[PDB]
Amino acid sequence: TPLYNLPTHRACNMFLESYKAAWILTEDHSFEDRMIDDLSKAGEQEEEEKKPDPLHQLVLHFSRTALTEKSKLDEDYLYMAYADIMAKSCHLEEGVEVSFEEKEMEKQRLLYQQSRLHTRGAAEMVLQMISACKGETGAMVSSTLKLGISILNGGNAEVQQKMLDYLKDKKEVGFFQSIQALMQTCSVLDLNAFERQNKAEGLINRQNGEKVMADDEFTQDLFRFLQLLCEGHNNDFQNYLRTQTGNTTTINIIICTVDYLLRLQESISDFYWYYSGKDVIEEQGKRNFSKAMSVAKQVFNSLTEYIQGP
Amino acid sequence: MDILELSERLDLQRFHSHTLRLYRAVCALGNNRVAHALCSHVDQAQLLHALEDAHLPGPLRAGYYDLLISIHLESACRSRRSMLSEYIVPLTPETRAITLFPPGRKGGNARRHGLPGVGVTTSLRPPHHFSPPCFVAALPAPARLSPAIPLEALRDKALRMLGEAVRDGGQHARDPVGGSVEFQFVPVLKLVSTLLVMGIFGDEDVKQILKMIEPEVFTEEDLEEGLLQMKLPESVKLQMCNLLEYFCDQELQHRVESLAAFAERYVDKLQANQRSRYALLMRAFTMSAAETARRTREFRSPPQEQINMLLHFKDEADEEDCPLPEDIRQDLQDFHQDLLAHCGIQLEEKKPQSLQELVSHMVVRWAQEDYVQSPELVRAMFSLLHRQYDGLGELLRALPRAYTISPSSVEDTMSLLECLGQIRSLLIVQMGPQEENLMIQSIGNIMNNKVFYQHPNLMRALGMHETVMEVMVNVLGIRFPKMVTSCCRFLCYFCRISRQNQRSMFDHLSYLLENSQGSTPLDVAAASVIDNNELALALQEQDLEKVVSYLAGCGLQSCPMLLAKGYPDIGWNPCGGERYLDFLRFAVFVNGESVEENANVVVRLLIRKPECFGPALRGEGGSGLLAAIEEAIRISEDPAVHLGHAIMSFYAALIDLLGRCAPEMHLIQAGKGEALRIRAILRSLVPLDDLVGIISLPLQIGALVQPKMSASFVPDHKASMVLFLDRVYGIENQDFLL
Amino acid sequence: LVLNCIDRLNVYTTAAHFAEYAGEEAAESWKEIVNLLSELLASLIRGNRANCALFSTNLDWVVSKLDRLEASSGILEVLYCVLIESPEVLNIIQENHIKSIISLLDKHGRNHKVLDVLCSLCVCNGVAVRSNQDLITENLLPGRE
Amino acid sequence: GVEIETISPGDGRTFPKKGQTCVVHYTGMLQNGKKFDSSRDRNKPFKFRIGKQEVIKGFEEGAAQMSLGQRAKLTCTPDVAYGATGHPGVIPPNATLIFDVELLNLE
Repeated sequence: TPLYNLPTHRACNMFLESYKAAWILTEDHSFEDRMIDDLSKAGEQEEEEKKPDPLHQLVLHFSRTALTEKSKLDEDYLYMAYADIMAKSCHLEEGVEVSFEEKEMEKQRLLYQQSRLHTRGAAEMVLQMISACKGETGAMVSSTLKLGISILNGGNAEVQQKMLDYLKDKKEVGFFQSIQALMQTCSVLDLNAFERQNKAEGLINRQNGEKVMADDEFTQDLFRFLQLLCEGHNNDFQNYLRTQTGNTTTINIIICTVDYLLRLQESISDFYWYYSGKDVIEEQGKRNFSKAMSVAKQVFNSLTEYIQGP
Repeated sequence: MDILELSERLDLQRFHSHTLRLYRAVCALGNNRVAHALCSHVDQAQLLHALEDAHLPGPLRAGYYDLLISIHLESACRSRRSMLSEYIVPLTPETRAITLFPPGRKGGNARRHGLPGVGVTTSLRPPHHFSPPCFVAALPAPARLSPAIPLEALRDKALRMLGEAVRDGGQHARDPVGGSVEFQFVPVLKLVSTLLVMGIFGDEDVKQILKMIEPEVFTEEDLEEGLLQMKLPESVKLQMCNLLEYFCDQELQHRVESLAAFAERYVDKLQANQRSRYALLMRAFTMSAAETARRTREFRSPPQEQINMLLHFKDEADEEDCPLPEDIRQDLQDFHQDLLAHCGIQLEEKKPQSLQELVSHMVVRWAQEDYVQSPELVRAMFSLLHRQYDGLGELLRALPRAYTISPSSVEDTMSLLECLGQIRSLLIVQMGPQEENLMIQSIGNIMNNKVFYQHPNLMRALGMHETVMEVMVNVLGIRFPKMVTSCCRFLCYFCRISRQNQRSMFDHLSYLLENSQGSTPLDVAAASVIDNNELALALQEQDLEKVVSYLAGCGLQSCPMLLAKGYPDIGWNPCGGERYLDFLRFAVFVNGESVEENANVVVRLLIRKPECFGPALRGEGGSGLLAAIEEAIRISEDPAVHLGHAIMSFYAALIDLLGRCAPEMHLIQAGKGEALRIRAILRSLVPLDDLVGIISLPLQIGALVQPKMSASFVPDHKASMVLFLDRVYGIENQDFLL
Repeated sequence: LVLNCIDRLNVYTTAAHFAEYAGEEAAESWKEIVNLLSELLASLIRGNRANCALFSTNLDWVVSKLDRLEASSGILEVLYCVLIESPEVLNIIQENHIKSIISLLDKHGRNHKVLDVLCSLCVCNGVAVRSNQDLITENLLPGRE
Repeated sequence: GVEIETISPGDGRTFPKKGQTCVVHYTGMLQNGKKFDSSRDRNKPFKFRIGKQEVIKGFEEGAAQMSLGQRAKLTCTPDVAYGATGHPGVIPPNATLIFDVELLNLE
């Protein structure tokens, strides 16, 4: 009887941990859209030249924080939470019924939701944060790539135009340098860690499948952002990703994408070679194969978007 | 002259303001000795008079208020602010009597949350320990305390002045105190907030402050308008934001304490119910097939696994799978609904009636009215708004720092908390001898506490190891050698308390190995991986490569530290080699077995750098194992630490490591060509004749003259030889005779 | 180069005592050139952390050149900029520097920038330097003059 | 040494004895006219014991020869008080002290 006959404080602590893990974690919280709706109302019970609604002030504050020159980007929890709120105000609400009316109404609703905050400088904010990250992975850029994806979801022409105009006006190299560094830090299918994980699982590791790739979500987000940068056959932005006339140096993100694709292909071939001898692939091998094939599909889609719209 | 004459004399006013600034800066950051000394210059009476002086210039008024704060309350308020981030609620009877204070409180109708910051709290916070100032006492520093001022009179005075300022600000007087609204409100609001964080204000005083801030909402059920309804500048709005942040923190702490109080009762009820269920299972239930499914699936799992599934009653309404009676589930669901109502997520032109609504409306109104320019006010306003909108996430983030203890350990945990606060206070002081001694004594007192080894989870929640590691980073990045030894001893003892502590400390292995007699960071790194199969398997290749490179560097070049003392000069240092080889013995040999990957990689790195094997086993011109051992023996009996013993110790450690990296027997007998490749490499590295000769060395044994163990041959060296022989060579029939 | 020019110009103590070696026409411009050199020295490192860190090696020279009665107005600004931008030279400051600063305050009158310099001396970029604090307390407070 | 004088007469027959708590109200000043410490501004009396000095020697010797309210002006010279080590931010090293003390002890 290990449950009772124990000190009450130890049981209380265990119950607190289990209760926090099982009950308090509610899903909705019904606050992401309401905050953005409330912050978008200006001149309530009062009143152009004056700075509009608090949302634009918050975006300007974060843009100022990103614009300050420094050698490293500090981890700002407030920026993380607010960027997640803005991202979920559009993506979480608008990520059989194939009627023209319903589909077009959904498109207009998504367009309005994205225009609620991309007219307040969020497109500049995302670019500034990505450039200030200096090509260092972490939770600072994970919440920025997701926000940029949410704003650019569906291939917004206005957002793409604003981002390209900002990039061509600043003419500051370092955004594409950070993008290239982040792409170079992306992981692939590792066979050396697979055997270690298999041994560890056969008796904790504090997780499951956290050593093979562990960042496939980040890789998918980065490549989805790169693809959405030129989703609507944006010829100008497709040309910018290859050669930057205004900048003093060119990075050619397309070649970086193909290099990462070649690396992933080599990793997949090595995995197949390792699994050739066995007749039936076990569950853990299939999970890694699927999680690598998803990233391969994302890279292939990003490569297609560089060509379509000839 | 009169100090009020400085209103028209602007040349002396600047000098006096900067003199007060110098007074504050000299005694800043917990310099209680200078704080005591400054009481002879700026006495208590002068500060009290300047507090109530309505004709003082604004800069002088602000300077005097800040001087009083920085002299009498700064260090204690800093300590209390540091302690406020962690909740340690004991299971005292008043904690049991503590309720949620929900909308449905004692007197209420499920609508009123009460007033924040007023009530009963039980989280443990150490006292302030002030000391009276006196300049006539005899001269004797054991942590001089801050000068003492009457806190009750100061609190009453501050409340009276804040009320008077609030009343006078509604009349729109053309001569505000200090010459401006900011110079009238900010200096007193800072003092009020500081005393609020200090926990000096009582329940009635808290109610008075709440009424003064907003009487429409904070009252008990064109007429004395509150602070939030006036037109204030940004400097006053920042202080208002701090004041409201204090109340929000108080509400969160109350929520955590109430959750723990409910947890106590629920744990008691669940224990009683499970005891009754087991009694029924034992006495009754003798007619079924032993009920193995209803017994081994519930009463055989660990208590952590016995409580997670027991909480699957609701949230699905179709998957109970637990022996929980319906009434208990209803009670827990009622508490959950009450908690959700408290967090402002209730309900599945009116004036606000709760703190969250008032703060959100005020922040939105402030941002809508004017374009705020100061970044600090913008950040504070938006952080407060985010906290108010999302309270469940705030509770989720604050929960991991919450701990529950029995009332029988309060006295010991108070001393532990005081020592930790002393460490934190010392963390912001330039490194010095007195500071080093104080911090070492506090670390030792933390060590000797019985709480330290009884609640490792509480120690990890407080981040004690992180604080001690920050101290080591500060001292290392030599000076103060004793401090790093004390720090490494503390970390080594902390690692062995529990597996979770070792896992947490393993995350800093790269830093520990990079910065590599008493304890060493290398000792901490070794203790963070010792006897941990999962941690050993997770060890990175670069971590071993760094140690291999350090071993090669130490073997190739001798350390001049030993050359400084009386010792012969040689081109190879054995002590560093032995110390570096000690760590590698724990990353390849765990629980008597051997990890294949780590052993293979360390063997590869060792063979790719032959210099790590010493001057004997390197290559051409090498003397050999027997010759090296005999040369060390010959050195042992002539002047030429005591050199000569370390010469054999290094080789013994290297051979022990090489033997421990040998593949397992069943690996060899079941194919695994890489195992035989590694075995062949080890075979060709050193011959059998060398081992047989090494075991054959003779030993040396008025009274009998026994040679010193630290300056002569020791059979512990032969132990490595025997282990190596067993683990690669073995004996079947040939060597079994000689 | 600016340091060498200041050293050569400041060899002579006054504008008339062995300062007419170039002639009576250059006597009146010596003070102007010294002040301009001090201002340029202040401007070259004002706000630049790397320049202040590299210039911190001349702390003793800066402190010694604080009692010239014509170069103080610029040397004080140089010292303040060095202390503010690079808060690592604080640890290498002995008691003689603080005594010289207090002597400058006593001899040049009640200036409100000497107090700012002392405040910069007292506290580093987030760590309290108790040595400077105690030295200033012992050398300034007890004598109420 | 001690050069105790008289400001207001007391009783003359209730001198403090060994092992007693002496309660005094004192105002200290240097030999310059500059006051450095006082007890009346703190609105509390000062209590100290004989044989458990915890005070400068001159103050104890001056308070020894008092009688229930005899205001006195004690002159504590160097090598009788804080002395050459002085006090940081407080009396300089070589300076004598003048105390305006009043023994209002109520036993």
